[PDB]
Amino acid sequence: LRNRVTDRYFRIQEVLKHARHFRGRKNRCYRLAVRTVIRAFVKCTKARYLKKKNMRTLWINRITAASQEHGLKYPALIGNLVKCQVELNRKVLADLAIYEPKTFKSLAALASRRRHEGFAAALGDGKEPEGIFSRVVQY
Amino acid sequence: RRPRFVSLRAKQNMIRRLEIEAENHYWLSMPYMTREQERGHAAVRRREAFEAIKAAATSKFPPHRFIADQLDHLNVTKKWS
Amino acid sequence: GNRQMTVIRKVEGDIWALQKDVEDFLSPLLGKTPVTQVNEVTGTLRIKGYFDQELKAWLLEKGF
Amino acid sequence: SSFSRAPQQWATFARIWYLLDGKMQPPGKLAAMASIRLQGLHKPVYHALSDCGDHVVIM
Amino acid sequence: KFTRSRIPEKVFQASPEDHEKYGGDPQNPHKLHIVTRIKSTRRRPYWEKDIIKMLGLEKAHTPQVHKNIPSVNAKLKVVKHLIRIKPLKLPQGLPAEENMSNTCLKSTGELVVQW
Amino acid sequence: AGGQWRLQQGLAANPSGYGPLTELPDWSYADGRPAPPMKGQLRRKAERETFARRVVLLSQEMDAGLQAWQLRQQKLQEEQRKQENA
Amino acid sequence: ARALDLLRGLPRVSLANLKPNPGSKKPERRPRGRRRGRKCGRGHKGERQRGTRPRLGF
RNA sequence: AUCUUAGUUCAACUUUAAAUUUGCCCACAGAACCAAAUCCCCUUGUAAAUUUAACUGUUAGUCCAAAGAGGAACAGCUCUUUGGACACUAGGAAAAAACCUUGUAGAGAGAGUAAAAAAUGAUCCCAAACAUAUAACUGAACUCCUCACACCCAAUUGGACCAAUCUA
RNA sequence: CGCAAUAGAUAUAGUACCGCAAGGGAAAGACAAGCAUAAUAUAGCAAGGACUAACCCCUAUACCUUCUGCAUAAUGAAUUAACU
Ligand SMILES: [Mg+2]
Ligand SMILES: [Mg+2]
Ligand SMILES: [Mg+2]
Ligand SMILES: [Mg+2]
Ligand SMILES: [Mg+2]
Ligand SMILES: [Mg+2]
Ligand SMILES: [Mg+2]
Ligand SMILES: [Mg+2]
Ligand SMILES: [Mg+2]
Repeated sequence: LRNRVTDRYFRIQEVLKHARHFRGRKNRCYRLAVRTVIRAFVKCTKARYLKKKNMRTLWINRITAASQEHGLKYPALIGNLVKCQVELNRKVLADLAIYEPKTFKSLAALASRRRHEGFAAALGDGKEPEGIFSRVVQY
Repeated sequence: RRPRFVSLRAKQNMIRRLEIEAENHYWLSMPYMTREQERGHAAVRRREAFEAIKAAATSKFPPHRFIADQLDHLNVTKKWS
Repeated sequence: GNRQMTVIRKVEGDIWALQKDVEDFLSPLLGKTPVTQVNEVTGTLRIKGYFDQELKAWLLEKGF
Repeated sequence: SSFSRAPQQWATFARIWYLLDGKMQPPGKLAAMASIRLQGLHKPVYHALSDCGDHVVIM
Repeated sequence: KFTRSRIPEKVFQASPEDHEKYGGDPQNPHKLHIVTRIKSTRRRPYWEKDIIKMLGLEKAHTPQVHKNIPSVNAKLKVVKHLIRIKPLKLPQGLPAEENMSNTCLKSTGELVVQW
Repeated sequence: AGGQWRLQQGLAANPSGYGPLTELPDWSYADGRPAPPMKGQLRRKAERETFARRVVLLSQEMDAGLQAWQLRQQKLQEEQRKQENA
Repeated sequence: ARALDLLRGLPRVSLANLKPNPGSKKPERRPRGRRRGRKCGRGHKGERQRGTRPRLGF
């Protein structure tokens, strides 16, 4: 024997250290620890996309709940806050709904106002003066 | 099973694309020049660009070598005293 | 089989001066500055293209 | 609102008993409302792992 | 078989009804096309992948400018279903050697100076 | 999400497109002096600059082509008059 | 000269400092890893891989 | 082509290094007497192509659209041709290699979109429901945003690093 | 710039043992897996996102090799250490 790996121990522990918290024989037997650790890291990588998707769907749910508390669906709130040129995103809308109820009450009132302005305008004949909140501000 | 039941959303998506491409049809039935007018107006730029490509392709060669780089490798034993 | 080159080999002293001189001397002939390599360690100047006779004459004129 | 810690925490996550009549109502609509309320999907503070569900009483 | 498509010229003939439907004019046409890609080159024949690679339209929407001359239209008539063409509008004229670094392209297709 | 409405009002479909949100300086110093601009703004200025230079270059080439055609029409339609004498 | 002046302010030359001229000692290739060796370059099954293909010119 | 179809050699395709200048797209013109399109080039959009030196590897694949020949114009049938996809990423149609959407790659607890919902025989039915509150919203690794970038194919090929041991 | 007790000779030995026989032919000496301390609690390639919180929620069709891709279609692996 001319050359023999003298440090296989550390190469094993580099992979077992990530498996101490697993369950079964696959937290101390390398042949199984490797496969499950690799699956673990692949899921760890692939899960960030789902993290973003899930937080966004949670925010949409919370905003739907808050907006329904004020007699106003979620399509209306977002599709008529932007028509008032307020670029509040959904994370901060959810935070406002939970932690600042009256500010969210005002935002819902603003959305309902703009919705009514839109309905009144479209109901009319022609280009009668625009609604007091429906006036765009240009850059 | 094999047949499908084309929805309304799909119809609306297809009509959106159809309208975009009809606008494309319109913006292509009026060219600024004609076949004969355009001929040659870009020749100078094309020739110069291809000459740039040629001069790039015909410049490959090994990089220089300096004595300083070779002697710098003696620094791998620099000591305090 | 297609890369032609010439080498001026036993160059001693500042090889960069010789590089500038050779570039000046050859640039009119080729219709462009000739690509070159300088190996300041071995002391050689390598030049793309075949210019052996021209360079021999030129190094004769300057008295080498 | 300046409530202490524990009282605030209790106030926010508390359970609320919602009555819901059903006379001449279709089962599906009552089911939709009951599903939303039982799950906790009417609370801006909702989450799946927080057990914010409420009580529903359909008579 | 499946083959390249030669579009009859009859389609590329603006009518008196089309002209007032888009902001155009038969006389005094428009210099430059602003073109964007709104569809994938994948799942389409190679003689469209190459055209798109040639017009600089490799990336997605990312608008790009081209001349309005038939030598380029012949290329855009092959990829007309993977692109949106709009006419560039210059209501302030070509910029000078000053105002090159302070331009902006609005969504309506107008190039303007200093936002 | 009102991209349809935003494009119907001459705005960018994407609020993170061009607007006060994306290109105004996100911060200044406390005293008031401005901050070294952000990388994204530099890159967008460079790309818009290249777009403008390409626009002017193509337009110039097309106009010069029209003028060249005019010159050729002159020197082929009129130089035939030089054969209408003697 | 010029280089001989450089050597004066560098450390002493010894067998701890030498080096090969760059570009001379091309690195070696061994079939280990996911690139060099999974089939080690010999291809799919077939007499090419086993090292039993006919004589040169057959 | 092969006592050959479980394989080999040549070609085609792939890779590296090197030389040079045209390569691709392409209107008008042009290609026979007995329908789709194809060939060929001026320009134009492009930046690639040919040549040389040196090696390995793959080779008679599946599905879908189309035109044919064989079996009905069927038997999910053998074969030829044009194209696409797969054997590479991701999202949809329920699960889903082959349909639709989408590619060049990292971090974000930001944003805009793409495709995408049905109408009126044999163990155990199979999401639950809903006729009428204004059409928009939801929806990706596509795109934008702040920062960073060599950091998502098999066979093969090129390159940058390197664990441990011996010797100077 | 030879090995150092699975290497180096097969070797502590051509002994023990196998074969009627020719013949074959060993082993070894100086906190790895497995368990206990401490059995388990709806749910499911046994993980990931996480979370105040271990489970509960959402996502998620094992690995190698061979066939055009293979839900495991088939072949191989109880597991550790050494040698390959
Ligand atoms: Mg999204
Ligand atoms: Mg070797
Ligand atoms: Mg031609
Ligand atoms: Mg991208
Ligand atoms: Mg021994
Ligand atoms: Mg032995
Ligand atoms: Mg142990
Ligand atoms: Mg099974
Ligand atoms: Mg078995």
